[PDB]
Amino acid sequence: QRDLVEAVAHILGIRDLAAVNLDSSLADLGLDALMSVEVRQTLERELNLVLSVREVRQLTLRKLQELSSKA
Amino acid sequence: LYFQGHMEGVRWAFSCGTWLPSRAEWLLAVRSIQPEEKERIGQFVFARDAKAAMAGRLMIRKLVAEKLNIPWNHIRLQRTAKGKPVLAKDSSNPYPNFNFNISHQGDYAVLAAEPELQVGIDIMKTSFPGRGSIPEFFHIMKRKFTNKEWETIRSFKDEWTQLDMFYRNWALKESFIKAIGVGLGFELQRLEFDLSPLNLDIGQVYKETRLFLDGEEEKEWAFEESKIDEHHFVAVALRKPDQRQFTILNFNDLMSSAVPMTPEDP
Ligand SMILES: [Mg+2]
Ligand SMILES: [Mg+2]
Ligand code: NI
Repeated sequence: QRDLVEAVAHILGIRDLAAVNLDSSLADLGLDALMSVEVRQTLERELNLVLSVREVRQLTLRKLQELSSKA
Repeated sequence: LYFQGHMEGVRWAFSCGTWLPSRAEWLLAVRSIQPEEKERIGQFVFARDAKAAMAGRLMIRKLVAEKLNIPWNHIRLQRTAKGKPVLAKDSSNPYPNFNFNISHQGDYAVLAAEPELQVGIDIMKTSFPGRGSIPEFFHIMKRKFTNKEWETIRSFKDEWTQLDMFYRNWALKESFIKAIGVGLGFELQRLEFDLSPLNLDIGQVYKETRLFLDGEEEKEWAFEESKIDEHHFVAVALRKPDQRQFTILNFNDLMSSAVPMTPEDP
C-alpha cells in the first residue's frame, strides 16, 4: 500500500533491496512473465494503475516510490 | 543435399542456478553470443537472470551448430516482432519447419527443438511465491485460470501440491503461448487444460494433458510434460506445422561448438 515498492521487490524475488539500484528497470531486475502479471495486478489493486507490459517492464523502483507518495 | 542425415527433436536442460562460472568462463560465454544479446544479458542486475539468458543463448547456438551444422560463428539468430528467437530466413537449413524455444525459470534453462513440429517450451520451479501467501498469490492470479482449472488446483489439501499444480497449469499455458509466439498479450483464461495425470513422476514424459481453447478442444496440439527434477515442471507444446527425456548439459556442453563472436572488451 504505502510500500508497494517492497511488494514488487518481493514479487521480483528481491529481498532487502537496500542492495538494489532503485533506478534499475524491472526488466533488468529479472521480470518474469509471472512476475509481470503480479506486478500489474498489484499496481491495479494498489494504485489503480493499469500499465502496458512495456510500461511495467521499464518501471524503476524509484518510479514506484514516486507513484505511491503521490496520494 | 548429399549429407542428408535424419534430425530428431532435442530436449536439453542446463542447471544455471548451480552453474557458478569463473570470471574467465563467463567471459568465454559472453564472447560466444551475439552483440545485441551480450549487451542485454549484461543489463541484468542479477546473476540468476544473466546466467539463464546466457544458458538459453548458448543452448540455441549449440542446437543450431550441432543439428543444423552451421558453424557457430555463422549462426544468425534473430527475433520475431514479439521477441521470439528465430533462425535467419537465409538457410543452411533444409528443415524449413525446424524451430525451437527455450525457457528459464527456477534453476534451469530448458530448450526444445523439433524439425517439423512447431514447438514451445516452459519450465517452472515450485517455489514459494515471492510475495504474500499462496492463497494471496492465487488470488493475484485469478484472472488467468478457469474455474475448473482452479478447482483442480485447490483440489489438494497440501498448498505445495496446490502450487505444483498451479505452476504446471501455468507452464502448460506458456508452452502454448510460446509455441504460437504471441507473448503476454493472450488472454490466458481462453486456455483450459485438463491436467492428466495429476501426479507426475520424475524421469518420464507425459503426453496425456489435452487443451481446450475457448471451450473447443485444440486437438492439433500435443503437450509433453515432465519434471526434470522433483521441483521443476516443463511443458513442451507441440503443433503439427500444418520417449525423449531431457538431457542435462553442462557448461562445456554449452561451449562445445562455441567460437567467439564479439571482440575482447574489459
Ligand atoms: Mg546469440
Ligand atoms: Mg548432445
Ligand atoms: Ni511477502
